[PDB]
Amino acid sequence: KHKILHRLLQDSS
Amino acid sequence: KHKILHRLLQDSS
Amino acid sequence: MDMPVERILEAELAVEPNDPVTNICQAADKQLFTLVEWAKRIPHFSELPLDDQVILLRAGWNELLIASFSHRSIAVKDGILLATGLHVHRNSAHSAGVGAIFDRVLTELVSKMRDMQMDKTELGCLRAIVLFNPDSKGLSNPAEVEALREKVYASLEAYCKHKYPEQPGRFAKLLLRLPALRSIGLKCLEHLFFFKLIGDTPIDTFLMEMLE
Amino acid sequence: MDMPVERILEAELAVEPNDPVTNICQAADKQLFTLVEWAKRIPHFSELPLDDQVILLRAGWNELLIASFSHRSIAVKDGILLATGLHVHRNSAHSAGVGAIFDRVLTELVSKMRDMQMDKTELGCLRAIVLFNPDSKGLSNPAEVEALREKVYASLEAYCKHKYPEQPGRFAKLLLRLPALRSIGLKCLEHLFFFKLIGDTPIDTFLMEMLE
Ligand SMILES: O=C(O)Cc1ccc(-c2cc(C(F)(F)F)cc(C(F)(F)F)c2)cc1
Ligand SMILES: O=C(O)Cc1ccc(-c2cc(C(F)(F)F)cc(C(F)(F)F)c2)cc1
Repeated sequence: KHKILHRLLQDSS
Repeated sequence: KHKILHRLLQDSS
Repeated sequence: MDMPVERILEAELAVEPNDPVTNICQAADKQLFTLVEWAKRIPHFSELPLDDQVILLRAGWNELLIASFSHRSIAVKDGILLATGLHVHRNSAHSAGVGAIFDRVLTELVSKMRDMQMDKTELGCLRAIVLFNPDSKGLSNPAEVEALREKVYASLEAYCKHKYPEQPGRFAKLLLRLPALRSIGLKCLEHLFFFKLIGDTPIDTFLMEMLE
Repeated sequence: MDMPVERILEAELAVEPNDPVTNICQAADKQLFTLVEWAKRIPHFSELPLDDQVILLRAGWNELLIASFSHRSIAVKDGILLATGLHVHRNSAHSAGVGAIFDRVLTELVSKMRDMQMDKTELGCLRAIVLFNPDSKGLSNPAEVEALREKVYASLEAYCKHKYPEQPGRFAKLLLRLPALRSIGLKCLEHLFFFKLIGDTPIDTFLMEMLE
């Protein structure tokens, strides 16, 4: 799983 | 020197 | 308009500013974060399935960062400006052993961008196009990404015909830097894999993740 | 016309027709000869200094051969037709261990060529463009090669607007296969260097020379 790429992409803002 | 490439490129025909 | 160039340009303006290869890598990793913010400001990108968003940026990130720092360097002579604010000169690049790829960036991208005065609306559009890569392996719906890619280059063609009517092949010209961008991307990636493999160089975590 | 599409098309028509990787390599080497004949039939190519002719074909040969055999395969399902007359299927390619690059050729080039029905005038023009690569390192006069590249894509744009008026982005579409062509070229070259390095495979002399 691409942890960081995924966490940046979910976040509104 | 690129022997073959050079010999193909000179020849008329 | 299903794809106004206006919004692509705001996306660009929105995300806007000692071993040279350590510096380049710090910059790269920093800019990976700025890239995700940029892509979200591109019309329709955020509407795609989370999976495809991930595939596109995993596919595009290298070419997109190279496009940014090349267009950022147009004013600069024989060198690139990093997002860090720090300029790297070709002398520094040859002396770290990355002169070949460096020279390729200068001659194939920076110089060409300077010579034609590629505006930030055009950079945006080319980067937008690179993002909507329907060739990206694994996409849920390639047709949709094709169709978005189509909207972008249609918009750009009209932007060019309108803004630079004097230059009827400006559109083609712009599209014929994507091949050079593709080459230089892969050579850069080959380099970054080596910095990792060798551990000569610190690789910050997000760049690290893009290389796994 | 300084660059009539008519003559580019005759160039194409003029040069026109058990380990699969041995077969591919035999074909490649055979076609290298056909390529030099093709390039000579391209308007103005033969007028360039012998040095630049050499630089261009050394630069282009890989992409140009891939363009040929991709457009030759449009009719074929899940496979490529070699100049030898022999078809290679994706099953044969995976089983020699070149399925990844093979699949990339099918999906990124053949399929796209089939889907849009890229005619031989267009193949010719794209190949002509790839030939006139002003990015080629060492050229006596890049401006001239730029200017020839410019004549080709101008001619093609008009050929498309005239021949396929229904498809106003056909021109762009065509130009946006050159990046995929650039990628697949370099991956093919990485493979061919390995067949050589390893000596697993016979490498006939002209292909040999293109890899030195
Ligand atoms: O400031 C930025 O936009 C980010 C950013 C900045 C720099 C590079 C870069 C990477 C490489 C690499 F990976 F091969 F070593 C080489 C080069 C270059 F060729 F020297 F120009 C530049 C990638 C991204
Ligand atoms: O018949 C021709 O036009 C010449 C010609 C024919 C075939 C290939 C070719 C080369 C490679 C290589 F080098 F990676 F192994 C791979 C493939 C492919 F991916 F399997 F399709 C095809 C190059 C040139």
